[PDB]
Amino acid sequence: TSCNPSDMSHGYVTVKPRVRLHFVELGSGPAVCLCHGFPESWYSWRYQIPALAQAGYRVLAMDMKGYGESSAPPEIEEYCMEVLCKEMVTFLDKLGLSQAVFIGHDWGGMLVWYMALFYPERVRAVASLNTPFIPANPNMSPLESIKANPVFDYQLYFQEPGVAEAELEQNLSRTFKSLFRASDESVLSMHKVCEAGGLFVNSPEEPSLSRMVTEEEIQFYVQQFKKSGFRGPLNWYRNMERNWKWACKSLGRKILIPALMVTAEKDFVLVPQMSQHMEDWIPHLKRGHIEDCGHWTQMDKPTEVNQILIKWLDSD
Amino acid sequence: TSCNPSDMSHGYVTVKPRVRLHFVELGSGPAVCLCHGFPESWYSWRYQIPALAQAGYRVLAMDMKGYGESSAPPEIEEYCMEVLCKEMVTFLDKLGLSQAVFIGHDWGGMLVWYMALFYPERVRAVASLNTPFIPANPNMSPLESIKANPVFDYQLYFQEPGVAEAELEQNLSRTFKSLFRASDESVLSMHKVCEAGGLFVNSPEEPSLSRMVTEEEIQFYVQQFKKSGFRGPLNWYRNMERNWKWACKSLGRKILIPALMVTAEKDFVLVPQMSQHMEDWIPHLKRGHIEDCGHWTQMDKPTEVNQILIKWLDSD
Repeated sequence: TSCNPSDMSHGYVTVKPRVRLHFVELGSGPAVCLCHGFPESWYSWRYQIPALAQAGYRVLAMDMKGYGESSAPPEIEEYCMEVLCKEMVTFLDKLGLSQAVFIGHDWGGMLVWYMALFYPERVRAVASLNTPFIPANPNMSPLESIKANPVFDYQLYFQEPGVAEAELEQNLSRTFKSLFRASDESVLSMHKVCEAGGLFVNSPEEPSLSRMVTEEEIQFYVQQFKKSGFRGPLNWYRNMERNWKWACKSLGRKILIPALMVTAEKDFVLVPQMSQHMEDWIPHLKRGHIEDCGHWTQMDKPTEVNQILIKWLDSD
Repeated sequence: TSCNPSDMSHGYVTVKPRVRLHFVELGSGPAVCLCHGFPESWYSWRYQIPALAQAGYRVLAMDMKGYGESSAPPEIEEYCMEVLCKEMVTFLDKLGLSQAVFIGHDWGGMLVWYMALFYPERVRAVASLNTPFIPANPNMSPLESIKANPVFDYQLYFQEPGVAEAELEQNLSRTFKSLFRASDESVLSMHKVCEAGGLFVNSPEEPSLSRMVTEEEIQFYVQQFKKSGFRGPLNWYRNMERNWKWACKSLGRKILIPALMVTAEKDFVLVPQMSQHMEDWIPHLKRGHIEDCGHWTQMDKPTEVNQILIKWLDSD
C-alpha cells in the first residue's frame, strides 16, 4: 500500500517571495509533517502516508526546499538550517497549524531536531529516522569532525559547487538505481571519493534494479530531479559552518517534548551507535530499532517503520 | 480578518482525468468544506475562513467546478448535480477524509443538500445559506416551476449557451460591481430579463462600488473569471431536468444528520419563506436568520454569519 501521485492532494504554500513549498496531504486528525532526506522526495514516504492516515493522522509529506515541485533557488545560503526551519514555521502559520508532529529522515532528520530545539512551541512531538541529535561541539570545527571520520569523505566532495552536480545529473536513471539499494546490494564505498574521481567511478554503468524499488519508482525520481537537478539538494551540505554557528546558540537547552529516535542496523553512514548518548539530553527519549535495514529506511523496512511510528504516535 | 490569496495554502485534487478542483485550506480540527455559489469564488468565504479556523476547524474553501483555478470543461452535462456531487466524494477520498461538514451558499447550498441526501455517510453535518431544501415534485417539471415564479425569469435567460456569457463577459468589472451589492443598493431588474434583451441593459454603465466591497476585492473576481469565463459557472443552471430526474430517485427519504438553514431577510430570489416546511423532511434542523441581509450573505453580514455557524458547529 503506497501512493499514486495523481491520486493525491497537492498543496502549495508561498513561505516567501521567491519560495513556495509543495506537499502532499492525506488523512484527518493531528497533523504529522514528514521530511525526507537527500536525495529523495515526498514520494520516499509512499508507504507511511497511507498507513499513518489510516491510523487516524493528518499527513503532510513535504518536498523539502530544492526538491521536486518546491522552489530551488541557486543560492547556497538558502539551505542552511536556520533559514529552512524559519520557512517550516512560516509554512505552519499559513496553513493555520499551531503545532505539528515532525518526522524526518536523513537531512530531514536533522531539520526536525533543529525545529525541536529552536521552535519547541510549534512541534508537538519529534521523531528522526537514522539521524541522531548530536549537540554542537563549540571547539571542534565542523570541517574537523569529518577529516576525523573516514566515511564522511563524500561530504567534502559535495562542497565544491558544480562537481557533484555534474556527476549526479549525468545519468539520472543510473544515479537513483545506484543509490537506492539495500545495504547488501550496495555498489558504493564512501571511503575514497575525493581522490578516486567521483562517487560512481568504480560502480557499474548499467546497474541492476534493487529489490526495494520498481523501475516505475525510479522513473518518478528521475522526472522529479529533471526540473531542478542536484544543486539545491546538495546545497544542504554546504552550510556546515553556518549550521554549527547557529547550533551553538542552543548549546544549553533541552528537548522536553516527546521524542523518538529510530536506528537502522545497516546504515553504514548514520550508524546506530552515533545516537547512544541521546538520553543524556532527552531523558524521556523513546527508541525503535530496525534489523537488516540500510540507509533508505522507509523503502527498506516500511512495515516495521509504520509499526514503530504508529505505536509511538498513539502513545506520545 | 479576511484573506490574502498568496498567504493561503492552495490544494489541487484531480477527481477525473481532466477535472482538477482547487481549494484553499486553513486550520486544524474537523474538516469543513465551504462551497460558494454563482458567480463567486473560494474568496467569497474570506470572512469565514479565518474565523472558523480560529474557532478550531479545518477549513477547505473550494473553487467549485467551473470557477477560478478549478477545471472548467465546456460540456453542460459536466455541471449537473449528480456529477458535481460524485466529484466532491472523490475529492474526500483523495484527501483521505471519511467525513466533512459541508457548508454551502446559493448553488453551493443546493449541492450540499444533495450531498446530505445521497451521501449522508460522508457528510458529518450540513448547513446552507439562503438556499432551501425543497424536495423534488415528480408531477411538475422544473420549467413549470420557473413560469409560476417570475422572479426566476433570469434563469431562462441563462439557458441558451453563449447568450448570458456575452453580456456577463463584456465588461467584468461592471458585471461584478453590478452584482455584488447590498439589497438597498440594487440596480438589477430580475423580473424582465428576456424582454429587455440583457440583465444589465437598464442599469448604469459605470456603477459605484457597493459599501460591501473594495475595488481590490472586485478586481480579484475579475482576474479569476478571465481564466475560464462564464460558460462553466452558467452551466450550473442548464441541468434542471437532469437534476430533477436525479432528485426524484431519493423517493422521499429524509435527511437525518445535523442540519442548519440560515435565511436572509433581504434576499429577494432565495426568500426566507421558501424554507418554511423543511422540518418535515429534516427532523434535526436548526435555524439561523439574518436581518438586513441580502443575497451575498458572507460579505453583507460576515460577523452574524460567523457567530451562527460557529455556535452551531460547536454544539452539533
